[PDB]
Amino acid sequence: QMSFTFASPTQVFFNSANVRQVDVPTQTGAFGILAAHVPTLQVLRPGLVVVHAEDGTTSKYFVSSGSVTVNADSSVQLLAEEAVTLDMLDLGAAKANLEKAQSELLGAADEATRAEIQIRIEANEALVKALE
Amino acid sequence: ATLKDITRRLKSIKNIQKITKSMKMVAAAKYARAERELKPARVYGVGSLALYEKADIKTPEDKKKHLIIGVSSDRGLCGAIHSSVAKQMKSEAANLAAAGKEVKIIGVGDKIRSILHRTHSDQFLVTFKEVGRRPPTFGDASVIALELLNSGYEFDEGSIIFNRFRSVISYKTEEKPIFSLDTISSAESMSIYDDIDADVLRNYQEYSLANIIYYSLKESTTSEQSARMTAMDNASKNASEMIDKLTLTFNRTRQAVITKELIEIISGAAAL
Amino acid sequence: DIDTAAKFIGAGAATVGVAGSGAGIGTVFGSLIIGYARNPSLKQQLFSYAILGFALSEAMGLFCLMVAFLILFAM
Amino acid sequence: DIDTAAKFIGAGAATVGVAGSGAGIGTVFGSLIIGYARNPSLKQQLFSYAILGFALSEAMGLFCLMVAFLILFA
Amino acid sequence: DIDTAAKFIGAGAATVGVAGSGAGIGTVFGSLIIGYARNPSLKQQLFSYAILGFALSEAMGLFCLMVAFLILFAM
Amino acid sequence: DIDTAAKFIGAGAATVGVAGSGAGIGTVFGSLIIGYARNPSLKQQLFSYAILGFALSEAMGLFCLMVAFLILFAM
Amino acid sequence: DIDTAAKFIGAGAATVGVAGSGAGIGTVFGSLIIGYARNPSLKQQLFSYAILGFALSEAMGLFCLMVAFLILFA
Amino acid sequence: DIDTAAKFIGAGAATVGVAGSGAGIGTVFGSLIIGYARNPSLKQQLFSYAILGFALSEAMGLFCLMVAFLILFAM
Amino acid sequence: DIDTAAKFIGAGAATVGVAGSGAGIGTVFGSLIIGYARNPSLKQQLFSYAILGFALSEAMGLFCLMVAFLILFA
Amino acid sequence: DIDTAAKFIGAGAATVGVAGSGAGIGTVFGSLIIGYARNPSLKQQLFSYAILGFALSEAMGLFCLMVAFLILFAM
Amino acid sequence: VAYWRQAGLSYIRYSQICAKAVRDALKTEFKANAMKTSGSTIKIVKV
Repeated sequence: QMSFTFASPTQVFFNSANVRQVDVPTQTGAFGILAAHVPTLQVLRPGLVVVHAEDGTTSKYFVSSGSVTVNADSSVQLLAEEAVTLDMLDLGAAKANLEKAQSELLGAADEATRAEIQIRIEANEALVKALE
Repeated sequence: ATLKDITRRLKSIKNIQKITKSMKMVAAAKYARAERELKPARVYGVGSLALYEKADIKTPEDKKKHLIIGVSSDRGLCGAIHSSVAKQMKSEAANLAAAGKEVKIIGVGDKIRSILHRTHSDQFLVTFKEVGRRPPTFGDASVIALELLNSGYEFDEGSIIFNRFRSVISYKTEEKPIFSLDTISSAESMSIYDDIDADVLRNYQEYSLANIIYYSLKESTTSEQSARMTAMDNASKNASEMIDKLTLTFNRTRQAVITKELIEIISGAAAL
Repeated sequence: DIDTAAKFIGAGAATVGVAGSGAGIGTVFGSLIIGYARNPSLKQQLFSYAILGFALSEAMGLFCLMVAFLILFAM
Repeated sequence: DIDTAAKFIGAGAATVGVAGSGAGIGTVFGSLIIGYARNPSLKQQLFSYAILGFALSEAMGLFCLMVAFLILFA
Repeated sequence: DIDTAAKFIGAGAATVGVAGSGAGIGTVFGSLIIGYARNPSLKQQLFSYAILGFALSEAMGLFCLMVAFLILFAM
Repeated sequence: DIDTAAKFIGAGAATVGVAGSGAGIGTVFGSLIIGYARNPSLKQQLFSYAILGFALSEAMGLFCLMVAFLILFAM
Repeated sequence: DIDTAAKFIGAGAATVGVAGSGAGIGTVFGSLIIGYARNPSLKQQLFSYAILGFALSEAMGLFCLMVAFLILFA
Repeated sequence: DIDTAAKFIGAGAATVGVAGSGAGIGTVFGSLIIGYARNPSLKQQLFSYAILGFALSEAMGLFCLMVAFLILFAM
Repeated sequence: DIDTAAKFIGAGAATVGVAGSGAGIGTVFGSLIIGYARNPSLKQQLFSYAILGFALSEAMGLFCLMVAFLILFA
Repeated sequence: DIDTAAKFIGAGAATVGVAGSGAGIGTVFGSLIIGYARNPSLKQQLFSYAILGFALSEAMGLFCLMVAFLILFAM
Repeated sequence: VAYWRQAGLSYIRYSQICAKAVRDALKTEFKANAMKTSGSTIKIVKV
């Protein structure tokens, strides 16, 4: 079966525990990992991962970015730079920051600066959809 | 001996004892923080290294360019840890240079640069300072990884050399590999991994470099703080016993002075 | 009886058009299998899309069958 | 006459062009399923693209039926 | 009679419509193979969807075959 | 008539070539959906490629329709 | 008698149904190749499913062929 | 003349082969879209391959078209 | 002869079963290319399965062609 | 004449099969494009497999053309 | 390849930016103790 490890630099959510199904958002596309998934090495994009416990229970966590590894022997490591429980966020703050970020979006100084700001919009949009 | 010289010595050693006691106290608090901070960082680092453990990657021998990273601080009142990591760095650099491989150094901390300045300073790319002033955090790992990748050196294989923390008194100088993408994509052992482009691997390696750097920083900070704690404790106990001896010497000298002064006074009174 | 033979041949050639619905339904359910293997938690939405693809190619299957029976029976 | 017989044959042949449209509809909706499963946050745009592809691959077989009915009653 | 000849003609033409079940079953089981390759833990539900899709293409296979048999004998 | 009757049969047989164009259009737009789902950041160029793909499937699967009308109307 | 002509035309017409078997077999074994390359560790279940798809496609393929011969042998 | 009738029927049943070219060109452009979506940095080479596949499938369809026109015009 | 005519058109009708096997061969070689581009280390087993698919779909194409040749000379 | 009519109809029916080759080349070249966009360094081997598949679909396309010409011209 | 790879960025900058954009959306009580241990105090010295 699965051996899942969900970790941020300052926190550990699952320390080689066991779960039934983990739906991760990845850069190429979100997918669900089960007891014998095929080995993959995806990186993360700002989204929310849902973890199905051994019972029918489920939990949600917003991951800013990171990396997901699905080892051959069904060992899964999901590392996130900032993974926060879904109740630790404000919809108002997310909306305000998204609106502001788009308010200087058209002021694209250089392509690198435009990419930086536009990643800010992408993260804010994914977070808002997570809360709207 | 001389009363004023012994008095100054006793005062100075008392100052040394109490200042090293203060340093021991602050180091104990700092280590208490650092152990709790390291507790999940171990899980994070192990989870990062899981891929390079499960996949038996090796070294494409024809590749030459190599990196060596040493993780320490800029403070040096704890002693042996900087010497140990530096010794491991010299051993690896010498061996790999003898293997005809261009070896480069990035030293995290002022002490690595100081103890390798006289000999290997020409090979350094970048050194970082102001580590250990504040507890390490993932932003430091991010900035170190950025200054590595942005630098004009595309290494083929690297090694991070740090002190793994074992107990309050035990630290071991360990070294962990760091793989370039050219090694990862040109290994037939990892081919089983699905849905990995040539661009997913760039992101994964650029992130696992920061992951291993952060893990090393956490382990090194914890081991350094414990080492400073035990070194200051030993110094305090040595200063305490030395004060204990000096107090006996001071008492003997004071009694001798009293006896000599009374003898001289009674002799002078007998003269007249 | 030349019309009697033409009816038979035309209906036989008309019923071929169900092949397109066969291939299409195979494709939609194969893609449902794949997409449910990838993202299982969207089972419900994937199934609601598979039903739509099913029915909306069975539409053309029924167009071909209706033309076939039209030739066979209703002039 | 024989002419009505050949009209029957022509209608029964021309009505099979709808098979390609059926297969194309199947392909469009199957790839819509796959694309939605890969990126669930693009639902609306993916459905719009699917409906556009449906409209086109539908019209192609619909004109096959149009020619079949034209031959049948003209 | 020429109608008896057209019975065979129409039957041979109507049996052409099994090629659609062809493409359909091929795609369904190929996509089951791929889906089970990626996520083997879902094998039961993947196989259930595969049986559903196979049955749904075989339904039109039997539509074409029953039309052929109807043109042959039961008319 | 006989020759005009065979012209009608020929037009009916010629129109079957539209099936390939229908299948091609389905493939093109399905691939657009998949590619866009992988990369939404290329919507413009992906659609501009599918326009060319549809145009060249359509303008080449419509030659069969054109020659069907050539047989039917003006020999 | 024209019944021989009917039998010959019907036999020639029925056997195109093997085109579906050809396409289905091509697709099944192509997906088997892709699935085996994506995950070699299950090449006994990938192969079981491949031969099962074989059976389920050749069933209708040989149904088309046997109907063709029955038309020739009615 | 039954020969004219057969020329018409043969051209009609011959021009249908462009269906394969239609499906193939659709497949080529769809896979162009998917491949370019996966990595847009070698669009040049992908487009060149797409052009070559287009030309091949178009010419294979033109063989059916020319057989049709050769039966229609010549004999 | 009417029967020689029927034999000719019946063989022509039997010939169209080759298209499905051609499409299947195209699909199997395309998926072989895909699998090789995914897992080049295997290669040999991918080619074994691909030659199996090619030979085995050619089997059905040749079944159609044998039916055509039986229509022509029997 | 009936022979010169049957030969025309049979050739028209026979030249269809190269639609399969057209679809085969379309699939082969599309897969070439995708597989080269995934791992481009295997370009030469991918092209070798592509030309293998193309020639091996042209094999049966040309077989259909040769049976058509054998019926139409010589026999 | 994503739009930040053309622009000349690395996945480290992507991760930093996404992490900060998550930072700014915390409940203001949680931002207090998420600010601590989220800085970059390393100073670089060149050659």
